[PDB]
Amino acid sequence: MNSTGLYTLLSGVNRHSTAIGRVWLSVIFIFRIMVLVVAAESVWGDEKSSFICNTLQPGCNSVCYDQFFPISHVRLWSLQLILVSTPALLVAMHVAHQQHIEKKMLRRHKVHISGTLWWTYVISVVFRLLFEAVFMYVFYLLYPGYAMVRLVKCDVYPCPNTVDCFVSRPTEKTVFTVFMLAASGICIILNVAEVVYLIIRACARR
Amino acid sequence: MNSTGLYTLLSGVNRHSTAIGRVWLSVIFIFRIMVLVVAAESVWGDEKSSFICNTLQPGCNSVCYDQFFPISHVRLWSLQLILVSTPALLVAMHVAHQQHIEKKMLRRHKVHISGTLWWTYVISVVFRLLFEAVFMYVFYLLYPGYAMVRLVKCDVYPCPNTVDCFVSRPTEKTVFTVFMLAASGICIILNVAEVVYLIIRACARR
Amino acid sequence: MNSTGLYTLLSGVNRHSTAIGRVWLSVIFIFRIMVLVVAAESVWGDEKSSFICNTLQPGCNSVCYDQFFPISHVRLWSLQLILVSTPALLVAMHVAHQQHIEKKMLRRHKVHISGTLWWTYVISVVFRLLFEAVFMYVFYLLYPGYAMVRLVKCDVYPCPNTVDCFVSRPTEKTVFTVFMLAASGICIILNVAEVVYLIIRACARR
Amino acid sequence: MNSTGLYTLLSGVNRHSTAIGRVWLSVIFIFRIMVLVVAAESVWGDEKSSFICNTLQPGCNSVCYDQFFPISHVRLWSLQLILVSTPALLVAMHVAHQQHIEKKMLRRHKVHISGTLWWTYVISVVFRLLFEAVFMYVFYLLYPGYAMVRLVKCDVYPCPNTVDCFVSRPTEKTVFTVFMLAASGICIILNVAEVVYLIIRACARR
Amino acid sequence: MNSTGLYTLLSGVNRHSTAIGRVWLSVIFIFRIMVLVVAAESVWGDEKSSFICNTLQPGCNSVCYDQFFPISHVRLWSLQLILVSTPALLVAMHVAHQQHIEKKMLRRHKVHISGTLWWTYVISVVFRLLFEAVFMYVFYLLYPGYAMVRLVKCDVYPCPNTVDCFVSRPTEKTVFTVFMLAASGICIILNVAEVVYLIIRACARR
Amino acid sequence: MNSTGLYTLLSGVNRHSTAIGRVWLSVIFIFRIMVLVVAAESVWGDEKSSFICNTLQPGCNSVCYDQFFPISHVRLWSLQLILVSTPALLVAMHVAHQQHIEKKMLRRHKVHISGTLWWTYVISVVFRLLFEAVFMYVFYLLYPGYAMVRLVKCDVYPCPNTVDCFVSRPTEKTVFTVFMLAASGICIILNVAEVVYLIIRACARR
Repeated sequence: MNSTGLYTLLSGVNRHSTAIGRVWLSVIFIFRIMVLVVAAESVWGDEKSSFICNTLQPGCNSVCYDQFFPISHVRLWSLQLILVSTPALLVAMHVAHQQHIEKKMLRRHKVHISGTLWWTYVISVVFRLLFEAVFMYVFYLLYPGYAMVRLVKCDVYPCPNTVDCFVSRPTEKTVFTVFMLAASGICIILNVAEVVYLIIRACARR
Repeated sequence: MNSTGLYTLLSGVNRHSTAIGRVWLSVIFIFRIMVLVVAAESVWGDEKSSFICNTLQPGCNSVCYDQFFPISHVRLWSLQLILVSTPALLVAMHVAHQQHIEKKMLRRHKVHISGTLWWTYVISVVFRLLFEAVFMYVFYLLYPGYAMVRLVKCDVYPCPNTVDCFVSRPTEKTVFTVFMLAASGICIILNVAEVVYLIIRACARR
Repeated sequence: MNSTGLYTLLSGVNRHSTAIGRVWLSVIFIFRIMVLVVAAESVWGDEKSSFICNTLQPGCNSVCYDQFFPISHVRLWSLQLILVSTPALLVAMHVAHQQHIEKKMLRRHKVHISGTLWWTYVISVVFRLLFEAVFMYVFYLLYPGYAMVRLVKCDVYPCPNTVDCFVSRPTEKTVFTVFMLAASGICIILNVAEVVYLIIRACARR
Repeated sequence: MNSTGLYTLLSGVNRHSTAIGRVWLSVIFIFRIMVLVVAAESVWGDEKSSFICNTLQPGCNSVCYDQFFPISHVRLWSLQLILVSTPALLVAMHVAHQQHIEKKMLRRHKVHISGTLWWTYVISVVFRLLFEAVFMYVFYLLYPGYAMVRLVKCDVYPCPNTVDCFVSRPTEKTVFTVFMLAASGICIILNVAEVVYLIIRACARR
Repeated sequence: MNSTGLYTLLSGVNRHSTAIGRVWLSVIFIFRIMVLVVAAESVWGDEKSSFICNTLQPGCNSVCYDQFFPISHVRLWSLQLILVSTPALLVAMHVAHQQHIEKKMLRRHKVHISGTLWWTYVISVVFRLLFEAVFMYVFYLLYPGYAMVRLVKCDVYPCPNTVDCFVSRPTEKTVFTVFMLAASGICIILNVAEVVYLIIRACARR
Repeated sequence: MNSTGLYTLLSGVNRHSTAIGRVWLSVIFIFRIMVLVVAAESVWGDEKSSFICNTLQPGCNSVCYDQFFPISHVRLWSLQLILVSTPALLVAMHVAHQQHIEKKMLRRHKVHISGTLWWTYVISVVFRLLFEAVFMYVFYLLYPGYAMVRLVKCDVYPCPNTVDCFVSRPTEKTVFTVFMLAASGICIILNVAEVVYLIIRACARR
């Protein structure tokens, strides 16, 4: 259960929770992690030798794959996963530091400590939402369509003439792309909802 | 025993149990997981280079394998495994949240809490059954026969003429397919039985 | 020791033991697991590229390997291992459920509970013996001789003429086959002995 | 959580902390570790066969890749990671030794012990900053530009004539290089800030 | 420390110890395990493609490697490791069963229990020594010389004419072979010494 | 932290410590382990296919690589690591045995026990230093220069004419070689210092 515990900690939302981050956001995060693991291992796999171009010239396949796929889908997904996880790690380290300060004191102010923890948690949720939105926009920029292309025409050096060539598995890649963007959209919606509900609860407290 | 504990948690059915989910459904789930692991590692394996087509044209093998196998059997099985596991993760996170709320209160209403937990568990079981049925229908749509084909004729671009070519290991794939669909059918039957018995127990309580 | 603990649980025989399942059957089970792991990793390994047939025709090697080896030895051994393990998982889940019912009651009947546990354990042992015997018969059907063949003649499509070709490592495969069937026979004998001794003990109790 | 615990120990900063090393430096360190793992596994990968040079001469590809890439980016990153981690391991071992001496005594001086621990921690932070700066300078020396080159001309023996050839994935390598150098710069800034704040706190104590 | 604990359990010698099995035999066993792991992973590695024979005939390399190397060195070493470990697993399971019987009784005879445990331990040590001696004799039979051959002449079917061909790394294989046989001889000597000292201690008790 | 705990146990120096083995030697040992892991995985890697020789004759590459590299650098480093670790395992097993004897007695002499433990620890440190020095001399014998060669001339059978060929990555191999020998020299110096300081402390006690 160490993997599940770590994944929960990546959306732990510490003490100040809205029953949205702990239940729904955590499960969506774990689901996205599992889908990304499956896709990266099996579907994309190597994604370099699986790209075949109808050429005898050495190096034309590499440059042709580079031109159309500057960064892989799985690479962006893993990078987004790491950057989304980082605010949660910041909050966990901050709460551990605060607990250590409390135990050092043991060996008004508590209200201020709780307020600071709440503020840092809210800021981290906002930053997570911003990272998700930015990566969604980056995916839109680099890969407009949700479907993976099947045929591409290449004329870049050192390819002598224009050559047509093929992506490995467009259908599975399209399915996993739809899954990943659906999970990202659900995460964005849940993050916005959690921010709004946190603000409402804070206003109700005052 | 961490793997067994996680697999049990993927069918933990929390406190409200009918002696069907904990004993039978859990073991069938673990058995399906083991069979899928063995099949994905060894039987399908790469399932890309193992596909050989009698062609010299580069890229014809890839498109021919794509046309007849849009999504692999193991890919669908893993996706179904994840989607079936997700309601159980939702229930586990919900019960953890409820326990944390209880401990926060510690640091009528309990009857309502138990009722909500029972309702969420029943809804999750129904959703799991729905996912299993949907994936069974998807397997029927994509792969009508239980047996794996041996020979396929291909004429798609860029293959110059029609070419006949072969799947890697039809017999082992057929055996593992039969195992997986049998496990899925048993899971569907057990889910329906658990739903019915839960409804009967609830009626008996009232 | 987690692996050893899991393997013991796969022959845990819970509370009602005859000093045959816990000591001897568990060790034979673990020994068979280790031998299967070594064979699957190293000896059979890929067992697909290691099959070389004296042909230039693409796809003849695959169909020739399929005709003579419909299902691999290691595949059958792993499948038998899983199916033999499943009754033990059923018994472990059942005893966990019974313990949870006992603790729920805590938060004549006990004699009935012990009797039901004994009966389920006996039935599981019988089912394990049946699975072992069935897999032994399946091995006899598919692979009559204990020794692995060295040369096979192939004429199936698309091989143009009859071609002779070779298995990778007949001697190591034969040695590991003898080891595996010896372990299976010992397991069958021990299962029969445990059933008989359980019946004798039950009669002595009455 | 063992991996997270180890990574935290690699920036544990023991008892004398400034709320910069525990919260921010630890998370930046873990983020750099994750980015390096992803890059080394997927982006660079083998980085030897992915280098293709337009030659038929055997051995020209190896020497050409050697001339332009004496040491890989991931190799330097891993070496820097190890050397940066080593002062933290020294401090952890020293504090464990001091605790063992304390427990041996159990089975003024304590003030001196705390002072020595503080001094060793400060020296270790300074050494970590020095290692980071040295590796940044080494990266500047070996790879001036942040962007990865795409085309290189090679004339070294045994290549018969000058040949142009290509790096595998310049864009992903450039992105991960920018990420790694940004993380290193943030680590350098945070180390300098922690040193300054430690000196200020020490002066305030006196 | 789980691996070290398991390896110690593979020579645990339970309660009746002679300060030879626990200290010396355990360490020699672990050393042999580490050497075997290193050799199997790196030195022998695949040991199939590393065998190159000066032939164009397909299948001649496989049969030639089979004729001179019926079973690999690492295969025999792993098999010997498993068979040597099995008596220790029997003793561990027996002592666990005896402890469970003791706790069931809790929920003269003890002297008899200790005597039976001592006898089973002595018999297991004798069986371990017998297995070691048998495997040493098997290595002598299959591979007379300690040094690995470098050149072999092959004329078996389907090789058209006699062909000379080469083992991958004779020097490293020879070094690791010397290490493994030295460890096995030390284990044999220590097992004989432990048997003799156990008999002497038993006689001294009487 | 299990890996760190095991590595510390490989230099645990048990109870009689000089604040050199626990703090400095342990960290240098772990650093050497990490550097060896990185080098073996990435830098040397396969180190067999990475060796390319300008020949068409099959088997000339293997014999040429064998002649100049009888045993790999990483192979010697791993063997040295194991042999250096073994005295520490002996001491750990001995102290565990002594603790078990103490607890069996529980269920003058203690001074003698402490003296024997001190003596065994000193002898183990001396043996570790001897192993390090012997492996340093072996590296000097087999590989005189610290730098890895780039070009080698080969004329051994079956190579028809003299052929020049190339090592994979001389610069990275040279860097990692310098790192490993520097770590080994530091270990030797620290072992000598620990022996001297232990003798001085023992003389001071008397």
